[PDB]
Amino acid sequence: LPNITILATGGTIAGGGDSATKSNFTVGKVGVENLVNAVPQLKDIANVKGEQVVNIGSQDMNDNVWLTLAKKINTDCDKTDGFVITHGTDTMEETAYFLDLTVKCDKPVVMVGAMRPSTSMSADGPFNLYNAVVTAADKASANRGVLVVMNDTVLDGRDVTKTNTTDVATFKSVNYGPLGYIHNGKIDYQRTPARKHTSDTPFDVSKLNELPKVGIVYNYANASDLPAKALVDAGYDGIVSAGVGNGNLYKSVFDTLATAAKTGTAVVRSSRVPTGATTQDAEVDDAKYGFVASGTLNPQKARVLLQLALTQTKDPQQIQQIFNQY
Amino acid sequence: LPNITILATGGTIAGGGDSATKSNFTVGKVGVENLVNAVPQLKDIANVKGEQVVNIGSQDMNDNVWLTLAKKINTDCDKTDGFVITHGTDTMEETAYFLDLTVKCDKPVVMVGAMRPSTSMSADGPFNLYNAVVTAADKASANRGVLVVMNDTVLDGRDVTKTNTTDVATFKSVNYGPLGYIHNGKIDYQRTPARKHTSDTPFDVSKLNELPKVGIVYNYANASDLPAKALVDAGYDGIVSAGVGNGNLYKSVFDTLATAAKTGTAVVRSSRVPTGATTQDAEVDDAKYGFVASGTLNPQKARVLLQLALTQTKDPQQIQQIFNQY
Amino acid sequence: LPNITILATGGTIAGGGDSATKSNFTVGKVGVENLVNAVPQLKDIANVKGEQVVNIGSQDMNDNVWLTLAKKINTDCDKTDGFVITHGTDTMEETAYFLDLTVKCDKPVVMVGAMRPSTSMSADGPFNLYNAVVTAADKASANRGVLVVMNDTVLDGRDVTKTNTTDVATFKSVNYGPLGYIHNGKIDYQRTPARKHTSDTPFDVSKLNELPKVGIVYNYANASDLPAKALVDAGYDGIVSAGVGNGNLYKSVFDTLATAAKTGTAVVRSSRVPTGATTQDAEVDDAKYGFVASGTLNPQKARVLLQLALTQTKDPQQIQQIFNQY
Amino acid sequence: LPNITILATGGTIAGGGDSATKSNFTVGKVGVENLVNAVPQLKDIANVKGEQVVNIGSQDMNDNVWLTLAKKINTDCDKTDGFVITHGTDTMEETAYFLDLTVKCDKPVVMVGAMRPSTSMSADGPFNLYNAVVTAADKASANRGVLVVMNDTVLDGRDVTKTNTTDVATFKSVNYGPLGYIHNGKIDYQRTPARKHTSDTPFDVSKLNELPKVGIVYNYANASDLPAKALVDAGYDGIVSAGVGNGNLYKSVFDTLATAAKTGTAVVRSSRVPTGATTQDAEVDDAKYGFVASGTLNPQKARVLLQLALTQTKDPQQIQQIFNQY
Ligand SMILES: N[C@@H](CC(=O)O)C(=O)O
Ligand SMILES: N[C@@H](CC(=O)O)C(=O)O
Ligand SMILES: N[C@@H](CC(=O)O)C(=O)O
Ligand SMILES: N[C@@H](CC(=O)O)C(=O)O
Repeated sequence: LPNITILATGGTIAGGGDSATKSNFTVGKVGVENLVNAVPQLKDIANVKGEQVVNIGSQDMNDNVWLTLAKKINTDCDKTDGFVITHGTDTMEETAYFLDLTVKCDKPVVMVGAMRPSTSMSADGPFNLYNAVVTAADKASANRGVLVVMNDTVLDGRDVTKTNTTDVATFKSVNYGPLGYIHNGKIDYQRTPARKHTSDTPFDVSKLNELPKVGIVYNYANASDLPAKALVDAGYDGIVSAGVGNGNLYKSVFDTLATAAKTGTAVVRSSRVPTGATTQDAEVDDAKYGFVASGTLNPQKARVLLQLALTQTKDPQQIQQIFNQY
Repeated sequence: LPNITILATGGTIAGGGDSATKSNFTVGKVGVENLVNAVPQLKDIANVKGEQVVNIGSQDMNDNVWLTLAKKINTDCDKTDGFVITHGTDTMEETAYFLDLTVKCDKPVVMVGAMRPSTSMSADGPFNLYNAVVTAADKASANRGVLVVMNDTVLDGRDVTKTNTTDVATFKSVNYGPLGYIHNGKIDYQRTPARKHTSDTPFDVSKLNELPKVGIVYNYANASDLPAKALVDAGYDGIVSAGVGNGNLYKSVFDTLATAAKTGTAVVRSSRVPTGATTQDAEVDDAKYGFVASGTLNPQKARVLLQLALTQTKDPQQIQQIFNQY
Repeated sequence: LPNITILATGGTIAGGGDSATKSNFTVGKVGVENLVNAVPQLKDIANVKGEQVVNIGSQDMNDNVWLTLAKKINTDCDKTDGFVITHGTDTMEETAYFLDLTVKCDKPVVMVGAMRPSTSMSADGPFNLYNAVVTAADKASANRGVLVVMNDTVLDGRDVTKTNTTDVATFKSVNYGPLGYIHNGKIDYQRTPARKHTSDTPFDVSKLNELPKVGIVYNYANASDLPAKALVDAGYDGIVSAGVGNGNLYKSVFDTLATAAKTGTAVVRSSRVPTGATTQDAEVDDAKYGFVASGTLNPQKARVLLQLALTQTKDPQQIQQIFNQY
Repeated sequence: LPNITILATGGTIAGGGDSATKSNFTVGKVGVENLVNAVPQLKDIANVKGEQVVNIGSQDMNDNVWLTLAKKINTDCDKTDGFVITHGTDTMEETAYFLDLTVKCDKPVVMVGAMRPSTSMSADGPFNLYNAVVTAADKASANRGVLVVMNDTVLDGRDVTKTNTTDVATFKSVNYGPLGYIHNGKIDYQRTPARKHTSDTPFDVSKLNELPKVGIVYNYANASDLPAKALVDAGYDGIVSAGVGNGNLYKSVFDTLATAAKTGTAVVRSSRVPTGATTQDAEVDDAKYGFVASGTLNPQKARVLLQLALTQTKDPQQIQQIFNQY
């Protein structure tokens, strides 16, 4: 059987409350094999090895945990057959993409969480975990970049996003679709991401101990520019604008970002719209202002790419070429 | 024939570029009957009357235009049979909800825009406009609150949102669905919003010349609290948190908002997740901190309701009862 | 506590296999009590009464079980506070609509199934059943027609349909959306079906012992007319055509049905297309041929309505008025 | 400029009515040139060559047109740079997949239709055609199998399907998603179909003049077996069952097909359910009965594959291996 290493980071997947009727869910609530003893069926498809990296609610996820997982994975690659990462569902789409860009291991790396606390009836965690490990042990899962396995579906780290606040079927690659579907331990792959990932990226955080400073400003009617200004005065390396429609910005916010763009601040235009790309040929002329169009990357994902892009350049033209290849 | 008044506000619906191959679209590009002469078929279903209120790109939409439309509509109610409002698509979901809460006229009020410039081939504006006026002239459209008509569909002002950056089929009530579908001028209504609207709301901006100050902060991994702090120090009346998952906040942002909540700042928790409600029984205990759960209202909509709620109260418990009824 | 009556008819909701890894699922596998003892939390929200009407796999569902459930519910109405009906998921959409047209009880009537056998991990049956009982005990569920509760959602029997073959979140009302969402025992209703149902229908099967004969023919490229012909020669009261696109038919099938239309056979045009209405103003001129357009009803629901319409008429013009009101 | 060959077969893309208010749409209404002169911008992106293969409404599409298009494309391959095929939207999904299996040309082969007659306002034909030609002229479109371009989207012929009866954004690849999105003449490809197609299939209709006989029976509550029986007695090579749920059949239909399976009739199990795969490990045991599971292929696509599979075998075990690779 394959040697599957499980890197735990916390999340609902490893926590409940007190009863099925009601529960006091917070961030976590249990160690590692607890999340191995509960699903005794795993022992049938793999040799699982656990290790608690940290144990928080993804809502508090941050650069350090990211950098750690990245290094941890790069280091253990040769010693194991595939990795499974338990994680909260709130920022799972953010961590998955980061790892997708930094992991240099091409053996399966599957992320998995749970939308219901283990204490609830019909909790999805146990089946999600099973399937995740099944995917990880599957030879065919290799070379597809970081994956996310939820509700019998295999989703790529780039397009995946949480589309619903409570639904167990929340996760979907809203622009390009899933890569495969799972049935009784069997996976039918019919897709694989085109953009370069993992071992094929220039990014390598092996020696980094911290990442650039990137913030996200939001756009709406009568929007205030203070948040934008705040991040500027506070000296931030880059800023992702969650624009309205196709990457548009409210006057105020536009000016502030237009100026900061001069000062030498990396500005990427993304959109609050859940689906579709922020194209370069629209209302705004990024060429003149130095803005970068995020494409199909949403605000929180465009950030991930801006940080890494900044670890290697500050030229809007370069950063933009990056946003067109990863 | 019914007397349909058209209140123009600009938007792509009234603008193009230069050619079909390429165009220099900005915010607007044409007056009022231009948007009446182009679709000569209107004269067959109604007596259209135009009036340019303003002419901007919804990306710059703001409180004043809102307050104006509100007053304009309340005033003209008795003189016309229904209203049609041309508007940009970028913040259409924001203006529609505001009017839904303030218009005291129960005669049809339909909003409509266009995802393609009139200069492009297969431009959707002309058909959207037609259908909008058809809906407005339809007796059955009355008493359903403010509507939005795009791609042969009739959507309510509350649930409607832009789900795609370029698709002509972008607008969808993502939580509860459309109210009716249009076919050859005929509408099949099978739904009507349950929450109280228009004439049944306590809100009345007749005498207001400005609205409270509400800003939106965004949540992601390693989120910064500066934007939140900025809006606080700048003395804002309320703040809507675009949280992760079910209304959760990143540590930093949570503290800042938790404190400001004491100071007397109205804090509502919404989510960046495009679908689903931000419930009151989750991780965070709003009772202790004074936060209000937005429900199915997204960030930019929860703002609209916070502003109006503030024009009448600052008690979290009251504001919350409002978020459960409108 | 409410007195909720549970009428069981079988389905996966009441059956598994042998183990979590593998199971030998067929049609059923357990009585009534079992589906009450498994969820001991029910006792806290209601006074449940069981009764096994039948116990098959919905794939074998038929007119008799329908007539029975209808009669059973009508008779029991005054004795209980609400009904829950465990059912298979394959034809649940068909049964749900039938009851929606024939039940003359306006107290809560909720249908519920499960996509995963009770033997699997993360089975969805126990939570569905819970929620279905919460729904049936809720005063606000009355007068909304027959409901279907699956995956924390309350769907009407007319629009609901199975959109996926294996997904637990398979049931959706694809044209008009859900009526409400369930959350920690609480239901947020924001919709209600406009079409007349239950107590407001002319249909009453009290004295019927059998229903008319309606068959469904399918349309594709190079389609054969033999199935259509067979149902004709076999003397069928009506025929629903699962056409391509907007109710279109392949030449062959068209002639056969066009002819049988004269003979006195009730012909309804529906579509194989999952979403949208089959309209009257399209390619085909139903007026000349005597065809009836199904509207948003899919083939299997267009049948339910044709059968009941036939128990009261055979005039295309009247049958069509029926398809426009129910 | 690329030499793009346009093979026309009719459909709405080439027909209207009389006016914008009303039209008498039937099947077609115009030659080839017209669908080139209407869009004078084509001349700037390609050297278009036309040819009218046939001119019907896809509802009447059939094996002959298929065999012809296949042969026509194979023969012309070396003479041109890419093909565009104007087609009706009703059975476009069926034709698209057939070509996907039989075309041995790997240069761009794009299909395209229109949901609105050229006479209506905002007709979608002209922009679809434009984009289809852009797609066919794009070097990156090669080797992706037969494509379908609608509403600014590039869909593969295997997964594509008509999800709505009237919506211009009706075509979607419901299981695996689009391959790319078109934007201002530019295409962002991020996917490509994994299943073998065109030049990598064993199927070659070069010498065939007709295809096997496959029919589709439908499943619902109280279903009749007569249509199944009819296709049997009529001596049909194969039968696709549009089952309920995960390929399940109603008792009656089951026996009939179970028996015909022995007789030597190719029986494939598909589902009426719009999304998801019909799996082999479910209720029914295909191994014992000789049935073949369709996978994600819907009924009308399961037919296309069964016909071609039959041109090379009749062994259930082999036919099944075919459904698992194409
Ligand atoms: N608060 C939890 C939510 C979940 O995982 O379901 C988390 O983000 O880890
Ligand atoms: N920039 C335009 C976009 C559109 O209407 O299509 C607006 O928001 O008005
Ligand atoms: N074949 C079973 C499966 C299920 O219940 O989900 C039925 O339809 O009853
Ligand atoms: N009935 C026509 C309609 C269309 O083309 O869209 C066809 O399928 O060809």
